Amino acid sequence: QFFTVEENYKERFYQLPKVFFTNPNYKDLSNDAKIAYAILRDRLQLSIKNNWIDTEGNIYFIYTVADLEVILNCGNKKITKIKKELENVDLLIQKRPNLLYLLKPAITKNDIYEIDKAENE
Amino acid sequence: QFFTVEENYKERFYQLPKVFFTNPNYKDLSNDAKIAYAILRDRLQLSIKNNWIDTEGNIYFIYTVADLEVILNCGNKKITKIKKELENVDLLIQKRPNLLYLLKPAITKNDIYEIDKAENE
Amino acid sequence: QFFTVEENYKERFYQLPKVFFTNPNYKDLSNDAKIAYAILRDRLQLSIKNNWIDTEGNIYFIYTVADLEVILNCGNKKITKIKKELENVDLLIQKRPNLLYLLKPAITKNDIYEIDKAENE
Amino acid sequence: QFFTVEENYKERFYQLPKVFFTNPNYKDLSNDAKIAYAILRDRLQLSIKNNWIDTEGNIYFIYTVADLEVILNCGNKKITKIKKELENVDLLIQKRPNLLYLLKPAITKNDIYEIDKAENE
Repeated sequence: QFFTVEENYKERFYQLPKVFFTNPNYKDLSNDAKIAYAILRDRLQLSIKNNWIDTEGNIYFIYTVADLEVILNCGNKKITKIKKELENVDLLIQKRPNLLYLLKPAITKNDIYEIDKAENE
Repeated sequence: QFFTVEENYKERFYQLPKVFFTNPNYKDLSNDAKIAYAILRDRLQLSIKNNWIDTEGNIYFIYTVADLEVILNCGNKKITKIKKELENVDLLIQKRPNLLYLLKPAITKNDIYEIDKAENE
Repeated sequence: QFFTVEENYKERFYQLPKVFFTNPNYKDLSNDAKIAYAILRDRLQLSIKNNWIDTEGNIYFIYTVADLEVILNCGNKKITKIKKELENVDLLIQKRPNLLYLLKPAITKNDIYEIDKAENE
Repeated sequence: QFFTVEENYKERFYQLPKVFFTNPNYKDLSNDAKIAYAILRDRLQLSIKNNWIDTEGNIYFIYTVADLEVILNCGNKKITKIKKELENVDLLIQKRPNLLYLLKPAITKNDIYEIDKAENE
């Protein structure tokens, strides 16, 4: 009944939006981009610490081609595909030392319906 | 659809074990101790950073009477009641610069049954 | 390394907004109301199932004096104090078979600052 | 400040173990299997409802080739690769109307170290 450092690290997860698997806009995405989104999402709290917050309170990223390279553990060929994929679906904004804005996904009445079916018997 | 620092801080919660509200051992506890447990639980990740990990990997706390005083925002009269309450139910171990070990709660077939009833219509 | 039903019920928590412990508007609240908020918050998913969703997509509650009585495990004397307390701080709306609207808390630059101090060394 | 059904479905995630991206045993896994693990993990609560709990309290799955086919949205060719991949790393047990046991991942001192580096600046 002790809290262990091992059980603690075993309970750390990246968060994959379930809508990535019901919404036609998103389902299309390569798993590399879906997972990339989840990994970047986890960094939001960091950005707040790095004070990467704009004038309106929006949280952004300042990552080079190499940063994302280590962060997502993939080559610049792949990350190029990743960014382009996420932007095409309005999941990312590169408002050009680049600035990246992660965006939350959209939800539709159908997503809801589907997400229910996906979460039940 | 931007992630905001405000929405981010608005989505930060202390975790209250639901079993604190079904198990007779725990229900008895004062809300001050239940909440105190939740607050301390949130500190586990800190302790790992402070390398407050024993030889077997268990995570502990090194908090003075004043630390807990600010951490739980209450007087030493109350925290005394808090510790004694949590220890009485094996939710805390003071293995005497004090060392505190938070413990996870117990679960019984009835807790499960009750927790189901509590989570449903 | 098996997932057990016991470990699963042991990892179920009510979510206590941390801002309830930094914002002056909220700190004032009795622990009964803070916890009551957390308990009710957990019911949101139920309401969606009961189709307790208004025209604008807002999620509400249809609970009698007895429902809340069992749900929060307390007497009608206490729940009266609870509702009045939560409404006074805009955490609840009783738009009178009653309808209850839970509301999310507010966040201020100070809450953020405080919440940082509360989450760190 | 209302809780909306849309914001509620927008905040639903599958949980990707971060160790899948630090431990050599796991990193190797195809994204299809990593995500498949996350999707199946989400079903644990269902299994409890279906009373898919063995004598020792372990939670299991009773899924046909078609069930997993719809659940993971992929062909039987892919799921074959998925199961074989997860079993090879002790993340799944097919104790043959099949029975599937999801297993939690392992953690090492290095995983911890890596997971820290992955979660920080």
